[PDB]
Amino acid sequence: NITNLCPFDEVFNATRFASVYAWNRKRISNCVADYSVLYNLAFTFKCYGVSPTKLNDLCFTNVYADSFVIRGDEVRQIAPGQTGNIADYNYKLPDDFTGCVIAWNSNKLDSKVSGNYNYLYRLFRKSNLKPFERDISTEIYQAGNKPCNGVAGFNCYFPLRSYSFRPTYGGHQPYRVVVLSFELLGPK
Amino acid sequence: ITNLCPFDEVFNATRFASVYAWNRKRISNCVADYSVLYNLAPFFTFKCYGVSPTKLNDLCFTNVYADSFVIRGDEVRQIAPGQTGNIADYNYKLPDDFTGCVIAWNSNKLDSKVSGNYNYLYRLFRKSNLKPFERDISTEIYQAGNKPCNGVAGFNCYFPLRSYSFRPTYGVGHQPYRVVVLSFELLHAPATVCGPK
Amino acid sequence: STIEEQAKTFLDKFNHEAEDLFYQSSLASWNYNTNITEENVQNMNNAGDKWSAFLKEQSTLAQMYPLQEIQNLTVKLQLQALQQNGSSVLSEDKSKRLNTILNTMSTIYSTGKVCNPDNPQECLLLEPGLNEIMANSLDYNERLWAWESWRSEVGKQLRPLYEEYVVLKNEMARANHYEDYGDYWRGDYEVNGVDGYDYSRGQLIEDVEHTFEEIKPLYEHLHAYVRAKLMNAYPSYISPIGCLPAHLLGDMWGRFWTNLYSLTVPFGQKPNIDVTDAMVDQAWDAQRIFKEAEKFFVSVGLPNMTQGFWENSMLTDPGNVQKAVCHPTAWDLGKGDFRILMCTKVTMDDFLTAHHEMGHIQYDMAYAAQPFLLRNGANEGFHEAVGEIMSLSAATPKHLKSIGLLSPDFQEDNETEINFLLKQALTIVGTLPFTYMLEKWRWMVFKGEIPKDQWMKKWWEMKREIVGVVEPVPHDETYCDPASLFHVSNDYSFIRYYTRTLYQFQFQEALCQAAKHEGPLHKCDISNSTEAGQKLFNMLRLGKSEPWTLALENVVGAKNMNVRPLLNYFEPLFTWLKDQNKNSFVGWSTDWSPY
Ligand SMILES: *[C@@H]1O[C@H](CO)[C@@H](O[C@@H]2O[C@H](CO)[C@@H](O)[C@H](O)[C@H]2NC(C)=O)[C@H](O)[C@H]1NC(C)=O
Ligand SMILES: *[C@@H]1O[C@H](CO)[C@@H](O[C@@H]2O[C@H](CO)[C@@H](O)[C@H](O)[C@H]2NC(C)=O)[C@H](O)[C@H]1NC(C)=O
Ligand SMILES: *[C@@H]1O[C@H](CO)[C@@H](O)[C@H](O)[C@H]1NC(C)=O
Ligand SMILES: *[C@@H]1O[C@H](CO)[C@@H](O)[C@H](O)[C@H]1NC(C)=O
Ligand SMILES: *[C@@H]1O[C@H](CO)[C@@H](O)[C@H](O)[C@H]1NC(C)=O
Ligand SMILES: [Cl-]
Ligand SMILES: [Zn+2]
Repeated sequence: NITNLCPFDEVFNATRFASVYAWNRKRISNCVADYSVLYNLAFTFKCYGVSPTKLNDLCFTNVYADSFVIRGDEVRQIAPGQTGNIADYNYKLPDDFTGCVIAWNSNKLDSKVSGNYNYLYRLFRKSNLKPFERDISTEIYQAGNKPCNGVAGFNCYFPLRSYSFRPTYGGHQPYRVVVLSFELLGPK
Repeated sequence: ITNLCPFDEVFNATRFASVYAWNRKRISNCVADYSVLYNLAPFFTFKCYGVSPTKLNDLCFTNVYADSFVIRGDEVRQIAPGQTGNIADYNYKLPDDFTGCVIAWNSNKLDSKVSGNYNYLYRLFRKSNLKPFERDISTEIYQAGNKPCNGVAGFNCYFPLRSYSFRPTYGVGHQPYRVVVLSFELLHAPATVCGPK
Repeated sequence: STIEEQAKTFLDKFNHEAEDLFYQSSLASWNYNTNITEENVQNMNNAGDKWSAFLKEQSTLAQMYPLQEIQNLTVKLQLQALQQNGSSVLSEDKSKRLNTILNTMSTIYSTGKVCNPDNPQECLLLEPGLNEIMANSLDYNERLWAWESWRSEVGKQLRPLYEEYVVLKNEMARANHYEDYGDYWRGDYEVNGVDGYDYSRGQLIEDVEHTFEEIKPLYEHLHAYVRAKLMNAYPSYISPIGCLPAHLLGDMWGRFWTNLYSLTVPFGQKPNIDVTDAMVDQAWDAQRIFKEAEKFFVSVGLPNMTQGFWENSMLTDPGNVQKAVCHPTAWDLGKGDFRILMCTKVTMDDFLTAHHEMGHIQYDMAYAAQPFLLRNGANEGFHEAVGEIMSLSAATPKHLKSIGLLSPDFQEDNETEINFLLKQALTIVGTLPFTYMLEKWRWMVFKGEIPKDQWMKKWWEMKREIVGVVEPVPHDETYCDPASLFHVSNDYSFIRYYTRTLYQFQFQEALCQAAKHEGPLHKCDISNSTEAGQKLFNMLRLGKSEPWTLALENVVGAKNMNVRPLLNYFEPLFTWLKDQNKNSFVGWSTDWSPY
């Protein structure tokens, strides 16, 4: 009983992706999810809960597709049960997360010879983030015991800084990552 | 808790070293409180690489080195991973995987004389580029051309070290800057260098 | 190692040492010009001598790179700026003879005086005498005496010096692989070696002469109105067909006609615009004037002034307790040091001069990231034009009512605009035929087209042909009338003032087109124009690294000197000159003589 294809083209072959601090939430439902088309890209397809062989076997619920851009050394960072700079200040997966983390190197769209300064990351934050929490705040972090009233300087740093993303590093190459988070525990 | 790291000796020194003969002091067996160095103004050159300045008093490292030298204000940006110039190629090279912070401040009121402070030198001519954390203090005559001159200067034979003047009227970017570079290592060793409880 | 790498190493050593030595020489000159004492004379005379000796020593070592095996253009430009010889290619007895006759001409021009022909003890020299006599008096015979006695007592003493100076400079130029000394002054515009932007030395002649046929329709009407208004002041002395005398042009040599505004005013019922009485009522000083100039300059995108400009500069004269030269000069000491030496009084002319020299400082602040042999203008005409285009916009009534000196409820009719444009034309338009005539005369004397026994006879007919100035007294071939000028007797180039005048109006028209101004060109305020500042900074950052033919097209679009922005500025004055010349004679007859 195949009725219509799920919109996998708009969440994978999009025009642009968002940053890791302002990751979007694209909910898809009311269609048949076929994953045989998903092998079109030419590296990371680790699935938890459901094996990637039997991915086209079970009927699921509303899947949340989150698109963001990270670098090559942070594909080991985003994992259920990890801590650091991305998993504590930008995007944290839950401990009982069921889904696949699909990452692949591109080196053609998010790497410019002069610099691609459109993707930001946060390094300064008061407390650790909750699972499935988004923070697109822009207030200046207070590092010391002295109120700056909005100004910068020592002990008052901007939390949002940009990457370089040059196409010459070894690692630091930009990865276009789409993570699926289904919540039920399918073609014919 | 009364075992403090010698930050006052590498910051409040009587005189700093040159950029080709930069000092290297090992800091060990003490607690490192980084909230002590806030007394100086102007100060805003605090580009910490690798680690974050907010989580600086949370991880315990091994033996920490400190490099101190004097350059001009327009060459502070060369002290970074992946920079090209004359200080970052022939005088003091930072690694691409450098984990630490670069601390510099204005020193026009201390390193300037009327007229002339010729005690601060810098290497200008060198055959090959420097390795990361390499200290060259040789005084060999640079061979600019294809003819040996046997240790004496003249045509196509120049002295590698050149002298700074450091007059106090040298605008904003030509002013002398005392730079302190901290490097935090993570070797397999008993970690003791971290802040108070 | 190639030759160009050794040249880059030698230039990297020279740009390290020469900046320190030039800062020492400039600091000694600043200490001399800020305190005229005996201890600062010897310090300047030692620092400048050490800098000249270092420059001669580095120019001696630069000739071992033969300039033909270097492919980079920046290294080639710095080496051509460094391999200058001058008088070093001659014998010593001639190289010191040229210096001791140039110093003789300088001492004659500085020390030479003219005595009154009624008292042998009362004598009047140059700076407090005939300059103020021929700018304030209005009688024929006194100005005739002040012209003829100055041409007789001072002019004929320099002709046997000039006859040797011409041949010595021609020998010095042909020793440096040129054809004449005029080609050496034309070598500043030589951009021979750049693909698509070349400029020969001989192209400047037919580039100056080609832009002169469009000025003379305006210049003939201007000269027509000038002698039509001057015939009422001097009756039966100026004919309506013939030319104008040299002693009735407001000055000594006939360069600037700005002292003729008291007799050739269009509308004498209303006075000219001035805000000196508005500045002395709001308690304005020199610091407020320079801060208002800074607020004008930061509104286009140019950065703030340095702290050393506000700490070490002399912006106010301290009185008669510390002697200083009260001549306004913008200083470029190097290494980020920028100062202004000016005795700034509360005057609108000082208010324009402050903008004119903050333009020079912001010019010097732009190419600070350049090598030392490129720390100048691209030629000798951009530097004064950058200062002049700020004084053009600071003199507009829009800026004067925007900064607070003028209340907005005033009437601005055309009777003020015509009076402003004619006062601008008496300084700008009236000096261009004299400049072109003098430079063509020097180019034809240097290249050998004018013989030694045809100097004054050709000079006083080229004046009639170009400028329209006839001599009041017949002069034989013993006088030397070009030698009575400061720029000719002291070996200075004079083609800079003709090119700067066209470059200033080209820059003004370009910034007015970028500023989106719909009215006339003489009311164009570029104060709040930000998009033009990024286009002007594309020219200010260059300096001498890239060609001036490419530096023009970065701001004005054109590749050569254009005269249409000069004619578009005085076009409401040109229509008024066509309206007023309905009964006069447009032109001059060269056969008329007043004697
Ligand atoms: C989504 O992924 C890529 C965009 O990067 C595209 O894949 C192309 O698909 C067509 C259809 O079969 C093939 O002919 C091309 O060879 C594919 N290109 C590459 C680089 O693999 C396409 O936009 C989408 N993929 C699919 C399978 O539709
Ligand atoms: C290092 O030098 C700084 C200034 O050069 C000094 O800091 C002083 O520290 C004492 C002790 O807390 C204060 O009472 C003073 O007010 C500080 N002075 C300034 C100008 O900040 C001091 O000589 C050294 N720093 C320390 C912490 O000893
Ligand atoms: C020419 O010199 C400039 C300045 O030293 C340099 O930037 C440029 O790369 C050089 N060109 C070549 C072809 O070496
Ligand atoms: C720059 O100049 C403007 C104009 O006066 C002034 O308002 C501003 O405070 C100046 N900024 C600095 C940093 O000096
Ligand atoms: C620009 O416009 C503002 C507001 O009208 C005015 O106050 C200012 O004087 C103008 N000029 C400059 C140079 O800022
Ligand atoms: Cl004359
Ligand atoms: Zn000037």
